[PDB]
Amino acid sequence: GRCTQAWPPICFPD
Repeated sequence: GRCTQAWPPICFPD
């Protein structure tokens, strides 16, 4: 679910 607003494009599985 969690994710990064800025780069790099890092998105978590949650």
